[PDB]
Formats: sequence, structure tokens, C-alpha cells
Amino acid sequence: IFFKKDSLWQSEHLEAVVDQDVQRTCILHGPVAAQFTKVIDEPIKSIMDGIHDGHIKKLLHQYY
Amino acid sequence: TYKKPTGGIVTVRSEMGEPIHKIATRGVMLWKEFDETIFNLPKNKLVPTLEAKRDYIISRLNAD
Repeated sequence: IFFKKDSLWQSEHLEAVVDQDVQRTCILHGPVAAQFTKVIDEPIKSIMDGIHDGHIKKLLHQYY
Repeated sequence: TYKKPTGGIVTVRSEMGEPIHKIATRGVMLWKEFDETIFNLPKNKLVPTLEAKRDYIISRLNAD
């Protein structure tokens, strides 16, 4: 319990970790979805529009 | 991800014994290690094991 409880916030507040050391912290992340997390500090709108505008472009080509 | 770090991500049990995909940091590697060795032991064996490993546990906790 002492080891495992409340183990998620640390990765968002490295100020409140010993040495501010990320390597101490749990970061939740998917093995397969980790192929496409590369570009840091991309705006959410740029990502989400990127996926949607991709779908539109391919659909247009195939059915219109 | 259930055996070793795979694309920099690993699976670790939570406190309820349910899997979690985490980036395999030093912290998460210690977590995975204590799942394999300490937290899987029966209740009668836990306290003896902790007393025995105490100074190792403590160095890892402070370092990682």
C-alpha cells in the first residue's frame, strides 16, 4: 500500500519529486500507441485535425 | 510488455493485481521487480522476506 498508493500525479509535478528526477516516476503509455508519440508540444488541435483531415483526404479519394 | 521492457514500456500489477502499461523508468523497473519477488509472496512469508531484504529495499527506494 505505501509503495503503490497515489502513484500517478508525480509525472505531472516533477518539482515535488526527489532530484526532480522523471526516472523515479510512473508515466502511463501504450506500447503500440508509442510508435506515433514523437513530436513534443504539438498543439492538440494540430494532432486531432491531422487525424480527421487524413480521414477526409483518403475518403475523398476512394468514394468521391 | 508482460515479461521485459518492449519499446520502452512495461506491464506492472496495481495494488488490486490489475495490469498497467507504464514507460519502463528506473522507478517502474523497481515496481516490476518488487511485483516478481516481494508482493507475490503469501502473507506468512511477507514480513520475514522484508526484514531479510530491508537494506536492499531501502537503497533502491532512495536511489530509484
